[PDB]
Amino acid sequence: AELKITLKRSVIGRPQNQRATVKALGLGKVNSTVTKPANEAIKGMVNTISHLVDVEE
Amino acid sequence: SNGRDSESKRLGAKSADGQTVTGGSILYRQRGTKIYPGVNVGIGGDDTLFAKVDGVVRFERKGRDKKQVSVYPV
Amino acid sequence: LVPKRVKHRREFRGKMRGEAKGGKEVAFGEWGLQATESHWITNRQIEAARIAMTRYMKRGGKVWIKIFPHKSYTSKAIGVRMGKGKGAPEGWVSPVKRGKIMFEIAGVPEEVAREALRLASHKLPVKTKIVKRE
Amino acid sequence: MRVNITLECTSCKERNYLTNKNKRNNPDRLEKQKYCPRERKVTLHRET
RNA sequence: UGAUGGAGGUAGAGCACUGUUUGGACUAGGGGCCCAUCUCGGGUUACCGAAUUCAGAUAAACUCCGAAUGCCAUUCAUUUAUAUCCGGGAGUCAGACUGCGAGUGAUAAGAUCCGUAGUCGAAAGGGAAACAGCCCAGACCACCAGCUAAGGUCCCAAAAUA
RNA sequence: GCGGUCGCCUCCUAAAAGGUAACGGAGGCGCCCAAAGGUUCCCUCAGAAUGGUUGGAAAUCAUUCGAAGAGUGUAAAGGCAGAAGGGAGCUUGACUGCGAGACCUACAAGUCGAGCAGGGACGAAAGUCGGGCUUAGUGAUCCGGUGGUUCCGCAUGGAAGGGCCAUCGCUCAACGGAUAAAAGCUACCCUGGGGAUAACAGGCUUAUCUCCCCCAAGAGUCCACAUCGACGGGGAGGUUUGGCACCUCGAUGUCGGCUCGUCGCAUCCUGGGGCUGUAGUCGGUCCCAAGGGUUGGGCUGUUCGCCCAUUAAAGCGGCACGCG
RNA sequence: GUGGUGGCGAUAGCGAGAAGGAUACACCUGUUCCCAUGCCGAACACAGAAGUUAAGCUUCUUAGCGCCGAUUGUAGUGAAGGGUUUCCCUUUGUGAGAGUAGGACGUCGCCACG
Ligand SMILES: [K+]
Ligand SMILES: [K+]
Ligand SMILES: [K+]
Ligand SMILES: [K+]
Ligand SMILES: [K+]
Ligand SMILES: [K+]
Ligand SMILES: [K+]
Ligand SMILES: [K+]
Ligand SMILES: [K+]
Ligand SMILES: [K+]
Ligand SMILES: [K+]
Ligand SMILES: [K+]
Ligand SMILES: [K+]
Ligand SMILES: [K+]
Ligand SMILES: [K+]
Ligand SMILES: [K+]
Ligand SMILES: [K+]
Ligand SMILES: [K+]
Ligand SMILES: [K+]
Ligand SMILES: [K+]
Ligand SMILES: [K+]
Ligand SMILES: [Mg+2]
Ligand SMILES: [Mg+2]
Ligand SMILES: [Mg+2]
Ligand SMILES: [Mg+2]
Ligand SMILES: [Mg+2]
Ligand SMILES: [Mg+2]
Ligand SMILES: [Mg+2]
Ligand SMILES: [Mg+2]
Ligand SMILES: [Mg+2]
Ligand SMILES: [Mg+2]
Ligand SMILES: [Mg+2]
Ligand SMILES: [Mg+2]
Ligand SMILES: [Mg+2]
Ligand SMILES: [Mg+2]
Ligand SMILES: [Mg+2]
Ligand SMILES: [Mg+2]
Ligand SMILES: [Mg+2]
Ligand SMILES: [Mg+2]
Ligand SMILES: [Mg+2]
Ligand SMILES: [Mg+2]
Ligand SMILES: [Mg+2]
Ligand SMILES: [Mg+2]
Ligand SMILES: [Mg+2]
Ligand SMILES: [Mg+2]
Ligand SMILES: [Mg+2]
Ligand SMILES: [Mg+2]
Ligand SMILES: [Zn+2]
Repeated sequence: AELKITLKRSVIGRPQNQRATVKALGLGKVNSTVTKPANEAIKGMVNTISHLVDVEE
Repeated sequence: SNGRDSESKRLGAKSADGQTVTGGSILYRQRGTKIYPGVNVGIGGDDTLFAKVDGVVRFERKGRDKKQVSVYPV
Repeated sequence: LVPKRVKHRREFRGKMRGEAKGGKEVAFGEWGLQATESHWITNRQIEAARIAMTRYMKRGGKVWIKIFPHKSYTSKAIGVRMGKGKGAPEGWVSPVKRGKIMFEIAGVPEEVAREALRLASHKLPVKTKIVKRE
Repeated sequence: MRVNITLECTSCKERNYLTNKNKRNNPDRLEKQKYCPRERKVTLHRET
């Protein structure tokens, strides 16, 4: 349905693919929060950077 | 005395399976027939596989243990 | 022990990681010496262990050397700077990874076997333990 | 001894082709039926 | 990023090929011993033994096999905002270390040479006593406000003698 | 510096696209073929067993087994037995003008190419053929030679001389090729730079080296361990021989000696002790111990070393191989 | 049923055994004919239909070999971490090779003669 994603970890010192994933999700500064649909693609992005974000319904 | 080596020849597949290519596009560079020319595909003097006509590239398996490339126009 | 022939005079040192691919069980002899660590073993070390084992056994029974030093290693003499190609071959080794049964023995009572294998282990550079046939 | 040679059209004397041959294997002048672009037909070309 | 389809022979593993290789069985055959010498036919070492077979290993330049990843592509899907091309202006061509995969080295070096990611370079701040390259984290400013990261809470020295 | 290398092809390194370095590990090329090219038709190998004159392991012949273990001009990889391998017939497509589109790529180049036209070879036809199973066998421009040419032709006609097209002359191999043309000494030297780069010392590393250990075959009359200890294995030290090139080349003075020492202990003497193959006197080995002491000469620049004569002893090392 | 002819990874093969020729296919008889053997009418080519299923070929049985091969486990590994860091370990996702359960002595078409 919905996913509220908040960036809890810095992007410094991370692979460019992970940085691009965060940017594609549209998160900015740390603690930046966004809300996205629960698509398979979106959930895949969340899984890719799971160690940097926290997700709520 | 070692220290000699030739220039790499950039062999391999030059078009993706399911990609649309113009006629005469090079699909696969190879030494010998590592992959065989299929439908609408010709093989060059140096074993290079190219598309005869515009179409979508498909890598199939020719029988038990051989691969093959065909181009199917849409 | 040295191979009769080699395809290539020089060879990569290689890498040892994980359990040995095969030979982790005793096949021929009643008892065997199993390596608990991974390490190169030189033909000199193999020979020393074999001689110690046979001498204690009084040539009573049979001994198998499961490992063989296929690999070769080179070196550079003192005072030689880096570069100018790989060094000349110096010695032979067997890359032994933990779990390998380096030696086997049969035709001897258990206590004799254990003592003989103990002497061989002290000759080898790897930590070892005794393993009985199944 | 393999050498580069020129095949000339006998009809018009035009040095149409370049090839090579082993002199020992073919002591005498080579002769081939080749297309002469000037005369636009197949003619006898002999080495020069 | 997901889905789908592909190209390829690496890690691993395997011995079907090629090398390296162990033990057993058998033996072509080679050996010295005597008889027989026209050196002819035995009889021998558990003499040495090819090839075969059984069992067991091994490989950057072995492969019957073969991933994870990465890569190419799709009028595809979700999110996002860059990509091309044309022109003006450059600087750069001494790199460093750290982690990972290799070579060289001695499986030495703060060594050397690549691949790969990060950081420094060109990055202040917190931690690691001090400590470019490690861990946390990117300073437009003001505040004698608050919450946290790494790392910590007996005193130096903020916070558990929890 | 000496040696090696310089362009091109193949493999590994190369981390399953491609690419990817080292004075990394292996080999090849500077051609060959008038068929070893094209096409049509046809054919299938290497070895093994068995049999068989010369003939023997093995020449030639036959049957059987035999999927590739052969061959593929030439290195390797890939590929090929529906052949790309082998034989025969005819032939010269080892053609001319091109060329959609691709790969590769800084450029120059390099690679592949259906298809169109002209005119052909083979085949009944389909159709195949713009060299060879594929990937090396090569060299820019300038300059010159040769052939062709409906091009130009300094008032005009010619000519001279050029252009265009085709092709030849490169170990220009230091192979993107300085010039048509070129070797050395310098301690008589000089300048501009570098700690980007060596020698001294420091740093890292510890292969080597010194020292200490493990196992214990053995020697020791018997007896592994009083003493010594093979074959092997594990560490410590940072005094050796080395490796790297991190500070210093807008200067960090190098051996030995003298003066002055100071520190470490793996202790040379003195002190304490265990074991002894310790009767005693001497010793051997090990443990604790760094408080003090630990020499005067001959030779040599010497350190070192030998020698002479002593001593309880004539320690080993660090301190920029301490100290200009 | 048999003969042509194809498609699908040999699950289609190999080995072994058994049955059949009505037609058909085969062997089979010959070399006068076109045609041929680097010798041979063995082959290829042509003419013919005496005999035989003996072989080939078709059909059938056979799991001996070859072939295919689930599940489980493990090796490896992407990602995130840890450790005493030439190596090793945890979480998470993926997941072989091998060994096996088993599968399989083929199937899907078209034509002609029966
Ligand atoms: K040991
Ligand atoms: K094998
Ligand atoms: K490999
Ligand atoms: K620009
Ligand atoms: K690195
Ligand atoms: K021919
Ligand atoms: K040059
Ligand atoms: K002089
Ligand atoms: K100094
Ligand atoms: K050390
Ligand atoms: K010690
Ligand atoms: K004793
Ligand atoms: K200096
Ligand atoms: K004593
Ligand atoms: K003292
Ligand atoms: K003196
Ligand atoms: K001193
Ligand atoms: K002075
Ligand atoms: K006949
Ligand atoms: K029959
Ligand atoms: K079957
Ligand atoms: Mg190459
Ligand atoms: Mg060619
Ligand atoms: Mg492996
Ligand atoms: Mg470095
Ligand atoms: Mg800078
Ligand atoms: Mg900082
Ligand atoms: Mg600074
Ligand atoms: Mg708080
Ligand atoms: Mg406090
Ligand atoms: Mg407490
Ligand atoms: Mg890769
Ligand atoms: Mg690659
Ligand atoms: Mg050929
Ligand atoms: Mg004039
Ligand atoms: Mg050059
Ligand atoms: Mg002088
Ligand atoms: Mg000067
Ligand atoms: Mg300077
Ligand atoms: Mg420096
Ligand atoms: Mg200094
Ligand atoms: Mg450097
Ligand atoms: Mg100064
Ligand atoms: Mg002491
Ligand atoms: Mg000094
Ligand atoms: Mg001074
Ligand atoms: Mg499997
Ligand atoms: Zn002509």
